Amino acid sequence: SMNIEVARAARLAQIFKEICDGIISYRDSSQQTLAAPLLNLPPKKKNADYYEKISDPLDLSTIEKQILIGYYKTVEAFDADMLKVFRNAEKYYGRKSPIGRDVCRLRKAYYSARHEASAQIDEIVGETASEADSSETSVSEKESGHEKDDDVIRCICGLYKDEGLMIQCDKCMVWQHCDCMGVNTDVEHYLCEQCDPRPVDREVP
Amino acid sequence: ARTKQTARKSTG
Ligand SMILES: [Zn+2]
Ligand SMILES: [Zn+2]
Repeated sequence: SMNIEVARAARLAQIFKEICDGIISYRDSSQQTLAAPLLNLPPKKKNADYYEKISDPLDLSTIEKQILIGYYKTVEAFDADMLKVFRNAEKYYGRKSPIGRDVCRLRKAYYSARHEASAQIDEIVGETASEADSSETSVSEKESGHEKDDDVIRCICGLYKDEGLMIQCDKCMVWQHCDCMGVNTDVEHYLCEQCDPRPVDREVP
Repeated sequence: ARTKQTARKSTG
C-alpha cells in the first residue's frame, strides 16, 4: 500500500543524512572534526557518575545510523537528538561552556543546514513541522505563551505563592512544590507535569 | 534544579 507518511519519513531520512553528514564530519581549516566529543560515547567503565545523572548521553555516530533506519521519521525527534548531545556536552564537561564554543559552532552550522533543508521539508512535511528557525539551543518556541519567568510559581495548587519546599522545571524554570508533585528535593533536572510528565508507577492495580 | 524552602530565608 502507498503511504505519504513512509514517503515523508524516508524523504527526510536521506535528507537528514545530508545535514548530519555536514555536522559529523564538520571540519575546521586544520581539518578537525569538532563533533568528535559528541559522536562517540566514552568508555563506560570509568563513567558511572557521568551516566548516573546523564543517563542519556547519546552518540552522534549512532544517531546517524538511526537516521538511515528511519527511526526518527520526522524532524521532531531528529532535532531533539542533535540539540541533546550539544546541551549535555555544555552541561557536565565544565561550568557551562567547556567544549561549548566548539560544539556551538557545529550547532550554528546545524541550524544553517536546518534552515537550508527547510526547503524540502516544506514540500514534504509542509507547515505542520513549522519552520523551527527561532534560534536558541534550549527551546525553539522558547516563550510559547505569555509569561514564564524564573520567579514564577506554577503548581497544581493554584496559589501562585512561594510557600513550603519546591523545585524548578529545567525547561519552564517555574516553581513547583515538592510535596505536591511527589518530589524529594533531590532532582537535578526536574521537569513539570507539562514539558515531560514523569509517570510514577507506584503499585497501581 | 533549584529548591525553594519558604520565600523568606533570612539568616540574620
Ligand atoms: Zn503545590
Ligand atoms: Zn516545564
